[PDB]
Amino acid sequence: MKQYLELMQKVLDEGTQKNDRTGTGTLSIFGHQMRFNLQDGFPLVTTKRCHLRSIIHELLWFLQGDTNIAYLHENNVTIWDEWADENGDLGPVYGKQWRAWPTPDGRHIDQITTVLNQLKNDPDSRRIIVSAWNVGELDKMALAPCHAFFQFYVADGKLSCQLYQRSCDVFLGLPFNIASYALLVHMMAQQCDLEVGDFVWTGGDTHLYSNHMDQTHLQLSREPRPLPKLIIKRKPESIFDYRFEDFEIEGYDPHPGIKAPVAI
Amino acid sequence: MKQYLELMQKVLDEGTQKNDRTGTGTLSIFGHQMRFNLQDGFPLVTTKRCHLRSIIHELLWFLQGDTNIAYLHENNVTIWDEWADENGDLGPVYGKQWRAWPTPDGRHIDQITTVLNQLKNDPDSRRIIVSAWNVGELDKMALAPCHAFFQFYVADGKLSCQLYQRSCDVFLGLPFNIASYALLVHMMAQQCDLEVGDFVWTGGDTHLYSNHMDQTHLQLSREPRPLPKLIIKRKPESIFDYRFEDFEIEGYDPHPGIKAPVAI
Ligand SMILES: *C1=[C@@]2(F[C]2N2[C]([C][N]C3=[C][C]=C(C(=O)[N][C]([C][C]C([O])=O)C([O])=O)[C]=[C]3)[C][N]C3=C2C(=O)[N]C([N])=N3)C(=O)[N]C(=O)N1[C]1[C][C]([O])[C]([C]OP([O])([O])=O)O1
Ligand SMILES: *C1=[C@@]2(F[C]2N2[C]([C][N]C3=[C][C]=C(C(=O)[N][C]([C][C]C([O])=O)C([O])=O)[C]=[C]3)[C][N]C3=C2C(=O)[N]C([N])=N3)C(=O)[N]C(=O)N1[C]1[C][C]([O])[C]([C]OP([O])([O])=O)O1
Repeated sequence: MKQYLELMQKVLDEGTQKNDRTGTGTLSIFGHQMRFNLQDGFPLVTTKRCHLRSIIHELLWFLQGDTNIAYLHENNVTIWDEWADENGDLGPVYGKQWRAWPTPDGRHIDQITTVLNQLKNDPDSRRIIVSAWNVGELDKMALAPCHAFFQFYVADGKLSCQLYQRSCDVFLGLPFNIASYALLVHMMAQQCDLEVGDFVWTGGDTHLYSNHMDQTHLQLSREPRPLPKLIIKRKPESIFDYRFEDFEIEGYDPHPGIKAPVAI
Repeated sequence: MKQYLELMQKVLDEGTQKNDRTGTGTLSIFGHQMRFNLQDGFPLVTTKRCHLRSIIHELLWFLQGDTNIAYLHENNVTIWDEWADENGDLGPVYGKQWRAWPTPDGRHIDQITTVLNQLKNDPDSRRIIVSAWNVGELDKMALAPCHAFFQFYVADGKLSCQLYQRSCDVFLGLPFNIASYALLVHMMAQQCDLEVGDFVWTGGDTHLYSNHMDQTHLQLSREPRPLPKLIIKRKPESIFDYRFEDFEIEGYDPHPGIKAPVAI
């Protein structure tokens, strides 16, 4: 998509060489922001084929409050396999944090429910936020949250969401984080009788792994096609009730996929 | 500063009318990002004289993990007066979450110490963060962190910082926020022998309260001046050792101050 492709070119033009945890080495920039008007089309990358199945399944898994890959397996999604223990566990990652952030006083807060309630009774609130960034549990997580905190906003009968992504693998993670947050907005928007507004993505260390440079230049040589269109076929009783099947992406015609290795 | 006045103009030209919590009404935009090269001078508004002493103590108050305005008082700093209790407590706000995030099990994690250790031992790290957004203790705070979450980055011996500000008062709060974090980059940069890099500011709900329309217009017509320069007179032995006397500004020739009511 135009915005995505401009971020890539930005990394290349202004990125500095950095060593990283995975010992692979990156090209990184610090602080970026791009806006996607969800009414223009569904933000699914077209200059490379993306695997929607994996995208959706992962989010349904987040919303369930699950942190074990079994679910992901039953559905043939193996994007998290490498961080998973012998038992399929990832520790208190996203889904636990979103649905049951543990408080110091033996309580547990469901952040999605909270947000949902806020978008309905006090949408002018400047406190409509979900944080995966739970400092008391980071040491028990397979990996610390990449997409760590988000905030909603309603104005003119449109829901907007802004994401603060602390670390971003531009080639592999980014296309995934974008289509995912966008589908979240559409889902929230349906539950609250809002129209879709903007998805604004903000980044922390945004980088290209040193082993994704050729694939990067290949992609860039491609011209984006018209964005797909999301069609939700049902209105479940709760946000927690979507099924893989309620969702339909129309008009998706991307360039051929490009393989690249994930740094572990 | 040019970045600042442009944002002030943007709220006016595009903000949508919102009924806020204070009941004042505000002009609002969702999502904005500005960057400040700390190398080019300290980001202290010059189109209105800023109260540097309030900015400094507030900060030093934070680093101590103090949640009591007592200390703010002794230094004749009244900015947190209206939200404190009869005892002068605000609850586990900023100071408490920076210096002692209460874990579920009874421990406490010192996020500041952690960040120092990370900058000294693992600068390339992508998890260098401090969060004041402790979901479990939000109901205990007088008000929720406006400056929620921030993250440090190191590239080429330079230390950069990025702040996620969920709610922002362009007129009163903003200038205070920008110079407060800048000041921090500076004390961080020095205790860790790095050069200063960029200060990236990202906001959620960014607004101008409707009773600041005048002051805003008054301010929108002055020519920004050159930015001052920060001098750290001494190298304390630890970052919890700064003092007011240690900081000096130079070349701060501001336009005259502007008085404005605070929305409570
Ligand atoms: C981070 C995050 F959280 C991500 N991630 C994870 C996992 N996930 C995934 C994986 C893989 C993939 C793929 O491969 N894709 C492909 C295929 C599809 C199918 O097959 O289905 C395409 O697309 O083509 C996907 C997904 C964990 N880990 C990791 C990740 C990434 O991404 N990368 C890496 N290297 N690793 C998010 O969300 N995002 C992002 O971006 N991230 C990242 C950032 C960095 O780089 C990392 C982390 O680390 P630190 O250190 O920073 O912490 O990652
Ligand atoms: C939020 C925050 F946390 C701010 N803030 C606070 C306090 N601080 C302050 C106050 C006041 C001031 C003034 O006035 N200043 C002046 C003077 C100085 C002397 O005198 O000393 C000038 O500057 O001139 C300052 C400071 C708390 N509260 C509040 C505040 C503000 O600002 N505003 C209001 N209204 N209140 C931060 O940090 N930031 C921000 O921005 N904030 C804000 C945002 C909003 O608006 C609010 C909150 O609400 P929600 O709903 O969102 O939560 O705030």
